Amino acid sequence: GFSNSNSSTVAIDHSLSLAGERTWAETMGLNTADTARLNANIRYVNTGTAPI
Amino acid sequence: YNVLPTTSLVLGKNQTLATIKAKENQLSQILAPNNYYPSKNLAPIALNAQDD
Repeated sequence: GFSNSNSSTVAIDHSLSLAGERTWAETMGLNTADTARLNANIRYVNTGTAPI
Repeated sequence: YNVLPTTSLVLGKNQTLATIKAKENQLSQILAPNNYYPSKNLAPIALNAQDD
């Protein structure tokens, strides 16, 4: 048997898409030369004999 | 005359935030006895600075 054949398919598509996104982000910047700041709590004591 | 108090902001028991000398915005020319600077009808003054 000797069968020939020939087809032609014509198509079309429509589409929707609803994309909802919630993004959480956190960042911690630092400078190695200026990491900390200081503060002293100090008093002055006179154990002498004359005031200054 | 020319009143410049030296005051201190303190947290907690004795955690001192800052020690500030009164600047030229905070100068009181006259403080007569039994008086206020500023007067009681007026609003008190604002201290918000650290620089000279």
